[PDB]
Amino acid sequence: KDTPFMVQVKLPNYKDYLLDNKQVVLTFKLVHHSKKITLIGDANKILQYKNYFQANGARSDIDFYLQPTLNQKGVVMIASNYNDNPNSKEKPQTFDVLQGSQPMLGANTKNL
Amino acid sequence: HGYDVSGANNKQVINEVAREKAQLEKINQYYKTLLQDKEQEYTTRKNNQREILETL
Amino acid sequence: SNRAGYQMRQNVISSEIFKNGNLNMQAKEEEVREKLQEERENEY
Repeated sequence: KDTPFMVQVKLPNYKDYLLDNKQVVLTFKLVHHSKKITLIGDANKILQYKNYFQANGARSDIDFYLQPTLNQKGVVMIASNYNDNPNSKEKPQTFDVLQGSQPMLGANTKNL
Repeated sequence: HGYDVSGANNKQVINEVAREKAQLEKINQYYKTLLQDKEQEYTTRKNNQREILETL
Repeated sequence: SNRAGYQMRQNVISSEIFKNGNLNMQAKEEEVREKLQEERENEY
């Protein structure tokens, strides 16, 4: 809840189940621990995803940012976590690092 | 954990209709036939068709 | 090569006045644009 991220999760368009038990805990950890998430896609789809997240596991200060589109097969979400804790809470060198991926948009390239 | 969902959707529908309005303006801007300022041989014929046609 | 170019370049079908030939096309273009705006701002 203090480590910053702006991780982007795609969301496909199944029949009536709207997530995956393959991918449910990984995409709920970010919405539980995030602070500002945004939703890009179809109008009623991002509406019911805001409803589903707020009714299932979110909290009352996320400030869901919705920007709807038209030609978007699927719906993509971006979960961000500003720190906003008053102790020290500084960013480590904006991660100019070849080992790690920078924690704004991961661009995960891995099998090994 | 609490349903609590109403009223925050008309703003979103306003956003959808604003993107719809932008798409309609783009579609309307895709034209080759309507008003576009041309040479005098085109434009005098144009103004004459407007005038004779308002009389018609 | 310039002699063959001279025999080919001045054909009876080419290298002449197409200015009237496309001027009539331009005139009928202006006239169908005229009738197009007629049928347009009859109701615009």
